[PDB]
Amino acid sequence: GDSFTPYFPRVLKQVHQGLSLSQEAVSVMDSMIHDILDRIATEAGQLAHYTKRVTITSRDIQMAVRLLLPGKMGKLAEAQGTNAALRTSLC
Amino acid sequence: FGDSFTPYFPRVLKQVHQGLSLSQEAVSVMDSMIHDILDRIATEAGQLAHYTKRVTITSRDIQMAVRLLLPGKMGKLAEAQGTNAALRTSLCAIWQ
Amino acid sequence: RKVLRDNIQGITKPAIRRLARRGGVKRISGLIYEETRGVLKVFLENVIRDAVTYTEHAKRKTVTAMDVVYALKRQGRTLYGFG
Amino acid sequence: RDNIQGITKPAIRRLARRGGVKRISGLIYEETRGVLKVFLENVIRDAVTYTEHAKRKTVTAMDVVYALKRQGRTLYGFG
Amino acid sequence: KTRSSRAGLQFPVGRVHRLLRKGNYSERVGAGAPVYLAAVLEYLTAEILELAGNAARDNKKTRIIPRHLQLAIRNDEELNKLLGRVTIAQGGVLPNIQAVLLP
Amino acid sequence: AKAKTRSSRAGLQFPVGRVHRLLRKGNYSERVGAGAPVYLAAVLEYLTAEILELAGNAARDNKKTRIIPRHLQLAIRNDEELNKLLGRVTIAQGGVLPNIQAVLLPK
Amino acid sequence: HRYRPGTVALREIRRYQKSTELLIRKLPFQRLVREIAQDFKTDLRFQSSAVMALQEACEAYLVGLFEDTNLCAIHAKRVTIMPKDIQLARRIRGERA
Amino acid sequence: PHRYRPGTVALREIRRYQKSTELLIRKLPFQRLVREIAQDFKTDLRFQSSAVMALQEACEAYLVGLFEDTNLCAIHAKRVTIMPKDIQLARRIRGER
DNA sequence: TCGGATGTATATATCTGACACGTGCCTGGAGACTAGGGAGTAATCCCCTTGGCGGTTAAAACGCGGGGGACAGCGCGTACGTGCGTTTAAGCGGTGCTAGAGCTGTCTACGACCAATTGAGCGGCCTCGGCA
DNA sequence: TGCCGAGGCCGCTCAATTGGTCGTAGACAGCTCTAGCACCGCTTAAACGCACGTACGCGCTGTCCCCCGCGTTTTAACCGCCAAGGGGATTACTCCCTAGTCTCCAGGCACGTGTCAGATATATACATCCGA
Repeated sequence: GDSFTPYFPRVLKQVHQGLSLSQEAVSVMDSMIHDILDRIATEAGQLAHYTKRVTITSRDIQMAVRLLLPGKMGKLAEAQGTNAALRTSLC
Repeated sequence: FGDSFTPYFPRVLKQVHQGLSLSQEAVSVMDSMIHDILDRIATEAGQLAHYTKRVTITSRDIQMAVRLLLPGKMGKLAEAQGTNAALRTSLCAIWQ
Repeated sequence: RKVLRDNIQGITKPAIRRLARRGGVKRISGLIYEETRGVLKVFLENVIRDAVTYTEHAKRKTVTAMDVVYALKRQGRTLYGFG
Repeated sequence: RDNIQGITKPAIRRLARRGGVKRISGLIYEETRGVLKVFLENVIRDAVTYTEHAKRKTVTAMDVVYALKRQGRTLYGFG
Repeated sequence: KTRSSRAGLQFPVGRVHRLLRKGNYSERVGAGAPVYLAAVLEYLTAEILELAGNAARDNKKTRIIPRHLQLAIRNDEELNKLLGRVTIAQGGVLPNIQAVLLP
Repeated sequence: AKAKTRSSRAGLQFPVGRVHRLLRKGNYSERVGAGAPVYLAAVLEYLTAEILELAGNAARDNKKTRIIPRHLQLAIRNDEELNKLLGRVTIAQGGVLPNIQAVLLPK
Repeated sequence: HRYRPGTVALREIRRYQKSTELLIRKLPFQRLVREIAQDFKTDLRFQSSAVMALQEACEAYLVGLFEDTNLCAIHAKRVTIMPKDIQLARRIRGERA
Repeated sequence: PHRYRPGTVALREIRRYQKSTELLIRKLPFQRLVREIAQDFKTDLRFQSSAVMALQEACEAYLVGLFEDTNLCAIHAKRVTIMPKDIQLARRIRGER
């Protein structure tokens, strides 16, 4: 199947370069990423349904993640997402 | 308007009671609750069909989701209701 | 414009007492009041935060009953009688 | 049958120790056995329902995680 | 003849069919699935309305109000486990006192 | 052509195409937007970086250089926001936070 | 006259366990909602139905927490709820870690 | 003739079993229990070893959570010995009875 | 009790085993195009909601006594931690079968889309007996 | 004892129903080989009993203090009514977005490839706890 397991070492190396994941830490991390992605996705979905729209846009994900997370980490996630959005917009 | 069950909540009392009648307030509550139960059982049936890798949400999916939501006592009763309803639909065709 | 200050006192002592009676408790310590006010405050904080986010997503300057009922439904405490 | 007694006294004693308790009452053993049997019954019912729907005879870990997640308490490390 | 009438039921199977096809619970819906769903919904309505009508008529009143629905829900373990986190408007109380409270 | 990747354009490390396929597969709606998978990949990578940094601290301080689920639950329980998000999760191989009620301590 | 403490207390428990009208004054609760709201987004607006729903939900949450903390205080062999009881009942429910 | 003071060994095993992470219930008894409790729901079933391991982990986590909760409970009543009433109170507040 | 006994984190040599690394590849990801509709934008209109003002009155505040209950102390008898000896069955590692998970195919009914029809419950009336 | 909710009436229009098409989801058959199951015996880690001391759960008792209930006084909630204009909800229309298709190509994958940090076991000194 398709998952995020070959990526956790990459992202880890940029924060704690002198470390390494186990063979199951990657598995639990992958399951966690999967289910929180599913949570955010279904939130954005049943959010866009309320406004009678049928699609899911970046604004929907933004509203969903701000509605799903409290202040600090929420706003930091918003900042990261907006930075990525404008970065893609550049190219 | 709304396309909901409210035109049918009174007409089932005659099968469960005789003189009682619904208040204009309580009927909306019952309707919202029925919509909520409908959604809660449909999402479970859909999740089950997805787990079994199927994409069609058929009768058996609902038949299993209802026992997944409702435990034994009311679950099996509702199951039997659905089964005999399916039987009555099958035996009622163009040939009648 | 519409500046506001100190509405937490709106939940008065006898109101809390009547709520507790409805809950079914005989005696009440004096220190219960302000802390249950704070509890109500944080509960309303979370609920109306979800509600106002729902509103902002819809590009609506006003809050509707559907907004708060969706917020409470997400909070794990659903509600009826409003849509 | 008596298979519930497989969860022995020192087992749940160590369990409660990890929970962070110092003293245990004798009846705690039976009470915990009962509540554990209830929790099993529920989760096993949901898992076996999942399997029965999948038209299988074994019980995959995946359907167990599905049952736990649907029950309210999710579980990681098993996909 | 209509499927709802063909089923010998009281709910319009067309309504639940449109709901499912609009609820995006799946890409396609089954043939008998809406019939079965209407059946289970009608049975649940019948049960809850029996309970509410009893909890209202015993109160010597002929108008079912959300208070009676609350009485019906909070007095059935199955419905409770199904609808525990429900807070009905104009309801939400069960008459009971603990033992140590009375003199 | 020119063979440029959307994830590369976003300067991220998560596969935006993969999360796009996940979105379209989970049928969360009928259609997904252009920037929606990009935003989702961004927020997911931020969450991953944060939790992995916390676990790396909670492991390296423990004189070990190999992250195991024990350290993951350390990092989760040792944060209020992560708790509020993942407090309803039981990580495999457990490892409940070590705490003792002060009243139980001796004189 | 002066009733023995306890007699009148039981009356307002069995009475309010039948009626369901709101126990919090409308205007103060509505003003409090406006207050706690304006911090998130300025000069909002509320449908009367919406604030009524807020009041209903908060009343339900409070009565639930109060019967739970009453159970708590009973378990301590007391009949007077105390802040520790509220804190314990909230911690067990899981909203204060 | 040395002997530890009563209680200290409990503290030490608390520290140990909280620092460690491995399971605490013997595998085969728990597996036999899952078997005997499943066969009545549907006869002649099979279980992937990973599935029964998942059952084990979930049950350990649930029990340890309920135990720390009931410990808070029993503490709230000035006691240090958890009693069944504490379990019933914890389960009722958590809302499953 | 301070010192002695005991459980514990600390230092050091092992191998081995999960992990960093270069090699084809291929399949999914990216590019570009098109065709079609979801919704973004814009008038608009009228619903309601926010502001305010007067009474009026149920409800909240304040105070005061006083009694019930929270709480400290104690004692006492019981139930449980501690430790040592004893039984047992868990867990260890092989070992062999096989039922069933899982993968492939393929043929078929089955379910979405659509053109055409209609009567069923929906709009608005007329009128009667019970809920308040 | 009063008037509004609902039984009974009648005309409509659009959602349910029929008939039909056709692409495809999957039901079914078949084959493979994986992991679960039952069992075999061996070691010993751990559960089990028992005795014993003792920490504390509980019950009682006394005290002291602090909620309740009541009466009086204040107050602002509420209810009616009147403005009013802000924006919630609506329809119309365009366009700009996505789905889908085809082509093309490199990131991840599976492979083999070394390779050094990580768990093991023994000895060291320390933290801790409990006895004068």
